[PDB]
Amino acid sequence: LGRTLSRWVWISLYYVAFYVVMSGIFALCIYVLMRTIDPYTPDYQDQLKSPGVTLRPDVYGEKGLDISYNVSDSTTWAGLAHTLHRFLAGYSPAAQEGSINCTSEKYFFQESFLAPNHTKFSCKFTADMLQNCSGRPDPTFGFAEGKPCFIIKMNRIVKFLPGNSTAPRVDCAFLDQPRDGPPLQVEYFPANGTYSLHYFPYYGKKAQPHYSNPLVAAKLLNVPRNRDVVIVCKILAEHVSFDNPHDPYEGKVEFKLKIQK
Amino acid sequence: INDHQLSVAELEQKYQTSATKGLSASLAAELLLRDGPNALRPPRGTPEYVKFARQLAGGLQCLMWVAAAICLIAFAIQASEGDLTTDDNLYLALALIAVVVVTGCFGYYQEFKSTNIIASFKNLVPQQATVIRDGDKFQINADQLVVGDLVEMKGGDRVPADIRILQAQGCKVDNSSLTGESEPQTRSPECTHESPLETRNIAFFSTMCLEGTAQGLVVNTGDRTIIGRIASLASGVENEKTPIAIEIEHFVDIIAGLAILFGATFFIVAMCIGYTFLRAMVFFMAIVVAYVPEGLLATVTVCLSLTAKRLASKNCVVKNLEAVETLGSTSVICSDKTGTLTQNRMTVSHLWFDNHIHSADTTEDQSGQTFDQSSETWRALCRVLTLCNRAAFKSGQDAVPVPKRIVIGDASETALLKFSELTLGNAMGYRERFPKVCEIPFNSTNKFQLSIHTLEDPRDPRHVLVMKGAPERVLERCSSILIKGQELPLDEQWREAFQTAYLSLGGLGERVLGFCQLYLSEKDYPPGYAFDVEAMNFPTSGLCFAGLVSMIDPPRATVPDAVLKCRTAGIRVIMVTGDHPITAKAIAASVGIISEGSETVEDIAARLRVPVDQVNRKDARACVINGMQLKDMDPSELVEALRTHPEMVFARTSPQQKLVIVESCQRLGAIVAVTGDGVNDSPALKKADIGVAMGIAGSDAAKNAADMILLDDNFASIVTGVEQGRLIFDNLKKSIAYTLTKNIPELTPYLIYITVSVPLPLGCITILFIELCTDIFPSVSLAYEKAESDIMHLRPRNPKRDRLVNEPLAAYSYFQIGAIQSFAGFTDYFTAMAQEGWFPLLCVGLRPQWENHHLQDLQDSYGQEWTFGQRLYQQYTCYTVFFISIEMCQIADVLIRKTRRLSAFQQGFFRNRILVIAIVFQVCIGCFLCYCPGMPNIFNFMPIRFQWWLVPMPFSLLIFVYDEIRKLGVRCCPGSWWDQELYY
Ligand SMILES: CCCCCCCC/C=C\CCCCCCCC(=O)OC[C@H](COP(=O)(O)OCC[N+](C)(C)C)OC(=O)CCCCCCC/C=C/CCCCCCCC
Ligand SMILES: Cc1nc(Nc2ccc(F)cc2)nc(N2CCc3ccccc3[C@H]2C)c1C
Ligand SMILES: *[C@@H]1O[C@H](CO)[C@@H](O)[C@H](O)[C@H]1NC(C)=O
Ligand SMILES: *[C@@H]1O[C@H](CO)[C@@H](O)[C@H](O)[C@H]1NC(C)=O
Ligand SMILES: *[C@@H]1O[C@H](CO)[C@@H](O)[C@H](O)[C@H]1NC(C)=O
Ligand SMILES: [Mg+2]
Ligand code: NA
Repeated sequence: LGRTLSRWVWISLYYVAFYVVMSGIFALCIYVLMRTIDPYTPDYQDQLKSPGVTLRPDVYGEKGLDISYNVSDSTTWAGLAHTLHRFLAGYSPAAQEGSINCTSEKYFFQESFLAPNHTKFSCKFTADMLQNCSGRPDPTFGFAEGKPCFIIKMNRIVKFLPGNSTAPRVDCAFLDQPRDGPPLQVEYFPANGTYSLHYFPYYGKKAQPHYSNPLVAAKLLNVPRNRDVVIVCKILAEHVSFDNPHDPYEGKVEFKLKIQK
Repeated sequence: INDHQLSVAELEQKYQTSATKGLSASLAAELLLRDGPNALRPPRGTPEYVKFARQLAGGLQCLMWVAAAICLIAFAIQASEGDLTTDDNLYLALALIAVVVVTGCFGYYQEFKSTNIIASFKNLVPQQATVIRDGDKFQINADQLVVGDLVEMKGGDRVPADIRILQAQGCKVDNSSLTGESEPQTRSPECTHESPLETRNIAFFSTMCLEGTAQGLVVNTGDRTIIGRIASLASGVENEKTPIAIEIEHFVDIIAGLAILFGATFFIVAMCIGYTFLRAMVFFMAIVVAYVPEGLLATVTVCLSLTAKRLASKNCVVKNLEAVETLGSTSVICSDKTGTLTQNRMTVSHLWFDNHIHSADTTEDQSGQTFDQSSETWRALCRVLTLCNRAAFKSGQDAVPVPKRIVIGDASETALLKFSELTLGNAMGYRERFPKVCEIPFNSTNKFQLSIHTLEDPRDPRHVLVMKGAPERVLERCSSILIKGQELPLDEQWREAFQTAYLSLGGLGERVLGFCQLYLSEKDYPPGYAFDVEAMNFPTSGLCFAGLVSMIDPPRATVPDAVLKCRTAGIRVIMVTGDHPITAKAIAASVGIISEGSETVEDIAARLRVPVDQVNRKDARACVINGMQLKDMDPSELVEALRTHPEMVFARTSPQQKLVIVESCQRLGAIVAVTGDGVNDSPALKKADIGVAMGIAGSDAAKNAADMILLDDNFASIVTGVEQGRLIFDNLKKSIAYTLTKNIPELTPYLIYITVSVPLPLGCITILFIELCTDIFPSVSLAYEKAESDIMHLRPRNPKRDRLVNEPLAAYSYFQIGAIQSFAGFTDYFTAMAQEGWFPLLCVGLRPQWENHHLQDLQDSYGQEWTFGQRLYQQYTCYTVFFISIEMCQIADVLIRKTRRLSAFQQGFFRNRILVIAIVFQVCIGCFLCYCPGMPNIFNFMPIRFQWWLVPMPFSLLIFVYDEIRKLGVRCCPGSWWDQELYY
C-alpha cells in the first residue's frame, strides 16, 4: 500500500516488541502487587464500615423485596418453602462436621492456627437451633397458617466486632403504620433473636474455610390479611449503624409483605 | 468603448441631448425612472443568524453533531430494550452540543468585534454635483445624475459619474483607486486610445478632480460604471476553504476511519463472544462516539483567538479566526504597487546638480540616509525651488509630521514645499519675506513659472529671477550654470551631461523638473521700478541653471526589508500593477522584488546590442509583462512563463487580469496571499487564500474583500503574520497530539469491561471531567511554546505532503503514549481492587454479579460479603483512581509534547510559565475533585489514598524517558529509519 513490504514488516515488529515490553511491565507490576497483599486479612477495609443485612426467602418484586402469597393456594408459597429448604440445607449437621461445638459466650479470638490444615476454629451453627422455623415439624416454615418465618443474615466482615456489651440483636417492626393497628408481634429463634458472641470475629475464607454465618429466624404472628404492609428488621448493636440513605441494606433490611386471604 | 470613440455630433443623436443646452427635464425624469438611481447597488443579504449558523458549522462541528445524533439513537435503542443507566448518553450529547454552541458564540463574537473595529473608517458623503438643466446651472445629488446630463467639473470634486469630457482646460484627476496609476493624469477632449481606462477624454466614478475645470456628458451610471462592473466581478468571485479548514477536514477523516475500524472489529468480537446483535450495535456506537473528542474544538478555537490577539496587538485585524494561519502556509504573495508597496504621494526622490545625482530621504518618518548639504550650490538651488513654489500649508498644524501634513496646490508643488520644509525649517515663513513683485504662473505658451524677488539684505536689493519648468524647454533658455558654487559657461560637455542625466532620471519613471536663476543688478532695473508681466522687459534668456529635481511615488519605509524577509522565507513575491512598466520596474528594483544583478530581456538586448529574437530568454532572470502581452497569452503559456521566471512584475493589469493571475497561481497548487488597497484589487483580494488590505489607504471594496486589514498601514506586519502562522501550525499540531493521546485511556476500560466483564473501571462523568475541565488548560498553554528552529529560514510547507495531523502523529499518540497510560490506569485499578479485597482473577467475569441489585451478599477474595451500595462505592473509587492515573500521565505527556525534536533539557522546563500554571491548576482541580465533602454523591469521585497517587508515577516517568530517547535518536540520525518512522 503506502509502504513497501520491508517497511510494513519492520514497523509491525517494532510495535510487537513495544507491546510485549509493556505487557511484561504490567505483568511484573501485578505480580509485585500480589506478592505484597496479605492472604488472611484485607489491607484497607473502607466500604465495609458496617455489615449488610439480607433476608431469606428473597423475592425482589419490581425494585425491592416484596413477598406475597395466597393462603388458600399452596403453590404460591411452594417456591418460598423450597428456597428456605435449599438455604437451610447448608446449615445441616452433615455440612457442619468441620466446625466444632462452641459455648464460649464471648469473643472467640484466635491468634494462632490450631485447626487441621493450618486453619482456625469455626463455631458451628445448625438449623435445629431455629427450632420451630427449622423445617421440622413444619415443612411450610409457618407459611401454611399465615405466620411466615424469615431468616435474617448479617454479612461477615474480617475481624469485625459488633460489641461486647450485648450480643447483637434483631428487631423487626412495621414501618409505614407502626402506631396504627396493634404492634407487630415477632417470635425469635434462638431466644431473644441474638447472634451469639462466639461467632465473631470472622477471620476470612482462608483461615476459616468452614465458617458458617449465625442465623436468626423471625416468625410473624399478627400480620393483617389482604393488606399490604412494610416490615423493617434492624440490627441492635453498639458498632452496627443503620442510618445510611444511600445503602438501605446496611444494618437493616426492609421488605413489603402481602398475605392474601 | 463606443462611449469615448464617438464624436459630438453622433452622440447628440444617440443620447438625444444637446452639447450646450443639456437634457430635457421631462426626458431626464423619465430616463431616471427607466434606468434607476446612479448609486451603486449595495448587497445586504447577510443576516446575523446566517453568520451564527455558519460559525456553528464545520468539520469538527459536523463530527460532533453526528456524534450527538449517534448518542441519541443509541439511547433510543437502549430504551427500546428498557435498559438502565442510559443518562450518560444524554450527558455526552448535551456536552457535545454545549461545546459546539459556546465555541460558535465565541467565534461569532470575535468576528463581530473585528467588523466593528474595521467599520470605524466608513464615512458617508452626500456628494453633491453641479449640472446644467433648462440653461440654469444648479446642484443635485450624486444618484440624481442620469445618462446624458451635461455636468461641470472643478478642482476638489468627486466626479459623481462616468463622464466623457467635452471641454477641459488643465484638468488633472487621480485614478489610483480604479487604476494603478499614482501620477495624476490629464483629462482632455482629444482621444486616441482604445482602452477606456487609458483614454484621456473620459472621467471615472470614484475619482477626484485635483485641479482644473471641465464639462462633459454622462455615459454610464449605477452598476454599469467601471467601479460598478468591478464590484459585480468581485461579487461573482466565490470564496474557497482556508488551508486550516482543509487540515481539519483531513484530520476528521482520519478520526472517522479509525473509529469505524475499531467499532467494526469490536462489533465482530461482540458477535464472537455471544452478545445480542442490538447490544453489539450499541457497543459499536459507543466506540464511534468515544473516538470523537469534544474538548479539542474548544482548544483549537482558543489557540486561534490567542494568535489573533497577538496579531491585533500589532494592528493586524483578522475578520475570522481561521485566517491567522493562512499567511504561514502562503507560498506566493501577489502584491499591488500603488498604495500598497508605495505611499501614493509624489515626493522628491533625486537631485542632479554639480554633475552629481544625490538621493533624498523618502521615508514617511524621515529615517533614511540623507545627502550632502554642505555646498553653496545646494543653498542656491534651495532658494530657487523655495521661492518658485506657490503651494501653502493647511493652518493649525505644527506638531503634525511634515510628510503627512496637509498642503493645498499641485502634487509637484506639494512635494516641492514638503522637500523645502524638510531641508529647511520654516520655508513657509521664508516665502513671505521675499516680495513677489513679478509672478508668472504656468502657461500653455511659456511652459514655466517665473518669479522676481527682492533680497532680504538691506545693503543688497539686487533682484533675483527664479524659473521652474520642463527641462527640454528650460535648458534652451540658459547660458551659464552653477558648478562648484561658481558661474560657468555652457559647453557641449555640459549639454551632453544634462541629456544623459535627464534620460537616466526619466528611465526611473521620475518626472524631471528644471530650475534656474539669474541676478538683475540695480543698474539695469531700479529698485522702485515695478516689473510688468506683459511688458516682457526681462532678458528671458541667458539664465544660470541650478539643477534638476526628480520626483516619484516612493516605497513605504518598512516595505523593502519586509519584502526581503519574505523572500528569505521562501515566499515568491509577484508585483501586479496598473501603472506604466517603467515605474513598476523601478519600484520593484527599489523594494527588492527584482534583485541586484537581475536583468530583463530588454536589458540584455541593450547590453549586447542584439535584437530580442536572438536574445536568450533564460539568461534574463527578471521579467516585465504588459497587459496586452498578457491578453495575447494563453493559460499554458502563462503557466510556462510563471515557472520560467523566478522574478516577475506585471504592469498595466486590469482587475480581471489580476484575478486571472491569482487563479493561475492557485491552480498550480499554491497558497496565494494578495495585498491590496484599491477597488481594482478587490476581485483578486476575494479570490486569494488570504487578502490583506491596507487600512489607512484602503478603500471600502478592498477592506470588504480582504480577510486581514493593516490598521497602521505597515507592510512589515506581513512577516509577523507569516511567523505567527507557522508557529500556530507547529503549536496546534503539538496541542492536537496532547489532546488525542488521552482518548485511548478513556476507551480501553470500556473495551475490557465489555469483553472480560470486570467491574466498570471508568465512568462517563469522570470522562467528561477529563475532557472538558482538566486538560483544556494545558493544551492551550502548549500554544505559548517558542519555535524549536528558525521559522524564517524554512521553506513554505507543502500543502499536499505536509499535513497538520498525519499517520505518524496519530499512531504515536494513540498507540504508544495512550497504551502506556492505559496500562498505568489498569495497574492502579487492580491495586485498588486487591487492597480492598478483590483479587485480579476474581474481577474477571465479575460484572454480572457486581451489577446485580438482587445480590446483597457478594463475596470477595477474603470471603467478606458486600451489599450493592458498597460495591458501587468501590466502583466509584475505581473511577477516581483511574482518573488520577490518567491525569498523572498527562502531566508528563504535556512536558513531552513541549518539543517535537529538541530535548526538554535543551529548552526550558520552566520557560513557559503558562504551562507550569496549567500543570498546577490541573493538580489542584484533581485534588479538589477527590477530597471535597459530598463529592461521591454528585460526581462519582471518592477520596483515595496517597498510595494510589504514586502507582501511576513510574509510568509518567516512563513516558518522559521514552519520548526523550525517541527525540534523541531522531536528532542523532536525521535520515535514518528511526527518523523516518518515529518522527512526527
Ligand atoms: C494491541 C495489543 C493489545 C494487548 C492487550 C493486552 C496486553 C497484555 C495484557 C494482558 C495479557 C496477559 C494477561 C495477564 C496479564 C497479567 C499477567 C500477570 O502477571 O497476572 C497475574 C494474575 C494471577 O496472579 P498470580 O498467579 O501472579 O498470583 C499468585 C499468588 N496466588 C496464587 C496466591 C494468587 O493474572 C491476572 O490477574 C490476569 C488479569 C487480566 C486482566 C484482564 C486484562 C486487563 C488488561 C488491560 C490492559 C489493556 C491495555 C491496552 C493497551 C492499549 C490498546 C490500544
Ligand atoms: C459506561 C459507558 N456507557 C456508554 N454508553 C454508550 C454511549 C454511547 C453509545 F452510542 C452507546 C452506549 N458509553 C461509554 N463510553 C465509552 C468510553 C468513552 C470514552 C470517551 C468518550 C465517551 C465514552 C463513552 C462513549 C461508557 C464508559
Ligand atoms: C388467593 O388464592 C386463593 C386460591 O383460590 C383464592 O381463593 C383467594 O381469593 C386469593 N386471594 C385473593 C386476595 O384473591
Ligand atoms: C456437639 O453438640 C452437642 C451439644 O452441645 C455436644 O454434647 C456433642 O458433644 C456434640 N454433638 C455432635 C453431634 O457433634
Ligand atoms: C414450637 O414447637 C414447640 C414444640 O417443640 C411448641 O411447643 C411451640 O408452641 C412451638 N412454637 C411456635 C411459635 O410455633
Ligand atoms: Mg492599489
Ligand atoms: Na477570503
